[PDB]
Amino acid sequence: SIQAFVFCGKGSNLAPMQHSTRLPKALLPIGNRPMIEYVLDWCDQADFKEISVVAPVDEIELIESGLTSFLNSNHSHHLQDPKKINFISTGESLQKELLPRINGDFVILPCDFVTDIPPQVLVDQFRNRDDNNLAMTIYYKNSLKQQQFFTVYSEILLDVYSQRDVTKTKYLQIRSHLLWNYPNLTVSTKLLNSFIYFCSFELCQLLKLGPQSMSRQASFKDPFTGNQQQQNPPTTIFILPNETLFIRANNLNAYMDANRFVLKIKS
Amino acid sequence: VGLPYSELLSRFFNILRKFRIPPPVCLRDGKKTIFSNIQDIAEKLHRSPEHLIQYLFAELGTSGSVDGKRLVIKGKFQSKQMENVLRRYILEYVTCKTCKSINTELKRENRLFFMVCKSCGSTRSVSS
Amino acid sequence: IINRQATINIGTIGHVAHGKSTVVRAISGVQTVRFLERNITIKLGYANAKIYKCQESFKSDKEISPKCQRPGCPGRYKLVRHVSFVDCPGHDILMSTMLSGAAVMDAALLLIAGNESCPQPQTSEHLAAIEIMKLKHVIILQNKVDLMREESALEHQKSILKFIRGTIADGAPIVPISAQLKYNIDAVNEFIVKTIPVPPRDFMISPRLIVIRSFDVNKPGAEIEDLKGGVAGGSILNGVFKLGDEIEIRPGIVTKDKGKIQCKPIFSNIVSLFAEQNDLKFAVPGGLIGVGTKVDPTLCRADRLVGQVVGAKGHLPNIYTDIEINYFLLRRLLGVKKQAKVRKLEPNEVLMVNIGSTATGARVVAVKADMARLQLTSPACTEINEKIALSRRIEKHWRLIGWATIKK
Repeated sequence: SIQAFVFCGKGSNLAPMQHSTRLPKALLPIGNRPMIEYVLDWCDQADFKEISVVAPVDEIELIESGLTSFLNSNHSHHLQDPKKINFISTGESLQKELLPRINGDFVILPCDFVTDIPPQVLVDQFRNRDDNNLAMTIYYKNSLKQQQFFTVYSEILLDVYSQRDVTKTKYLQIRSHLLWNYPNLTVSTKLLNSFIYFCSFELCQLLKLGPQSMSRQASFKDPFTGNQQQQNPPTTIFILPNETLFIRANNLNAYMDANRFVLKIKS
Repeated sequence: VGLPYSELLSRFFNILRKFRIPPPVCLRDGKKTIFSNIQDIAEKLHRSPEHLIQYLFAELGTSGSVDGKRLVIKGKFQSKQMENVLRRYILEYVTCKTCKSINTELKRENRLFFMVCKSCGSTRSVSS
Repeated sequence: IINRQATINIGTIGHVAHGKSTVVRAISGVQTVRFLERNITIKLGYANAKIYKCQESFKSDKEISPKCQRPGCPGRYKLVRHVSFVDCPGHDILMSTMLSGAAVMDAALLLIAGNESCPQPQTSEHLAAIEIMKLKHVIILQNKVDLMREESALEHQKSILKFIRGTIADGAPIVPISAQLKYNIDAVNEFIVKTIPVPPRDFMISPRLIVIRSFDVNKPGAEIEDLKGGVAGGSILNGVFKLGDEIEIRPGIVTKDKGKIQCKPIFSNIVSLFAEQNDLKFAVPGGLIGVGTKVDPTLCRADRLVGQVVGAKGHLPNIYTDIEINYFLLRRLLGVKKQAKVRKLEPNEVLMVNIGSTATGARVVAVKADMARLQLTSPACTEINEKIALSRRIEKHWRLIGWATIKK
């Protein structure tokens, strides 16, 4: 019924540290501490027994060694390496592969995480409201250009538009069928997704029938809109993702945000 | 051997070979892309309207119908990315090669489209 | 009109990012398959070409289409010969395929373009290899002279002449050629006809084949009652292959999904041969003829049958695991327009190894001065002899270290 997922990979976007075969992205000393310590702490706080960790074709034992040595958890961890991933798809292809192991609801948490917010209250929220998908947003630095688009609705807290500004069309693009329903919408410019994901049981069947998932963000949560015509049959509450805002400093790392985390730490 | 080569080289050397863009009058009242000015575009560039629609479809996943002059295309598409698309279609689906000319007419020549220039009369590939 | 098949093999080699496949296509006609389940497996080039000369001198005679209506001749061309082209990549990494081509080849084609530096190592290496593997018939071609001025080309030619002086091969014709213009092919054909003497074709020793591309030739949604065998598109080295032979696929596939590597080779029987347009009983070697063997369509997909070899019941291709390589190292690393000295090998590291016709990843087991043993994840094999090109991880993409010899 209850299970947690840990996603692991290898760096490609960052400039420097990762080129060596011996040292991966999973075991990095930012400030005399491993990067995955925080995740472990979070998991401990949450209290869960069955946790399955996914890993690519590269590094098969190093991660295990890291898990073993130094480190508190005292839980049973299981690590697997499927040989189908080619980096060019990250975790969607893993998800598609592993399905009979899933019993109930599952929590998705990647390796790249810095956390300070209360842990259990997200889970509790997910449990209470009874929805398919949940994601979180945190503001960019205020202390001394186009980034990415988000929309918020509040009276229940729901997500409407989450498409990024990579291959951005010069004018604003929405839909009026998604606008006439929910007449009030607030445009967010500063907020950024911090890779926090919660998912339910009614998603396992759709993956085998129709594969459409991309980058775990582009089309993982984006197929939800039941507007205009509707042709695809739903599996048996309307298919809608949720979004909640937070004040405290907890952020992601992907682009040019690695030296700032150190600064944040040392004060 | 280095005697019959110079002649060959010589032979090789011997054998060697826009204001038409209309202003798009479109307001950004979205949900469905409405192009009312497209008839003018079709006229000026000497084109059938359907081909442009097909091109648009190919470019981005859309579904609609032809109406006499005006288009009802599903999607909240703008007047700058659509403009970009239009520009693109006017650099690889209108321009020639042998001779750069103004007047290019459309002819349905059997299922795949092949257009002809009015100035000279040459068959050009219209698919990419 | 009934047409004969290929007897003489012509091979085209050069340098990476210059264009060889395109040239081959221009020469022959039909587009090649290489570069999900069909077409792609490993970098190669195959297409059918016709030798039909019309004599009723100069250069212009040959045409692409069987019906001739271009220069000004109403009648049909006289029967001369037929050719099938095998194209091999001119990469420092992809040398195994080139080597394989070499043993087959009766006619060679070299390409130098007027855009890069005059002294070239890879070309020299290729030449050396050619010299080694009992070959004399070499033809030099010029790739691109379209953007060149007037004297630069001449200078380049002079440089080339200066370079080719202290070599075994001397009897070589030089032709300036184009790929995109669809002209200057007739002259090439004429050259091919006149300069090279008829190679005394023979079938003995030990028939050998090299499958580069794998195909599942069927309609999308084929019925149970009517099913065609798995066509293995492979270039035949030597020995005439006919209908009625027991074939084995040598390297062996990983079937357990702990992992064992030691396994028996997979056996298959020939059903039908595909060449030119019409079906033929016999197959004269020197071309990538599609051999339809009793193999399942599920096996012939993408990144599993990369350069797997085909031989008759009992031969010498043979299966291999870690592989036995005797390497010769260069002084300094070549390829950069920063230079570093060649270091000794380190145990347990992922490196790419190219032997025979394969391009697969491998892991290092033992460290020695001249010899090396490597473990393979995806199927690999070796033909008669053929050299080895090693590629190692230094910065992001793979880089060359030097050439090698197989001791088996």
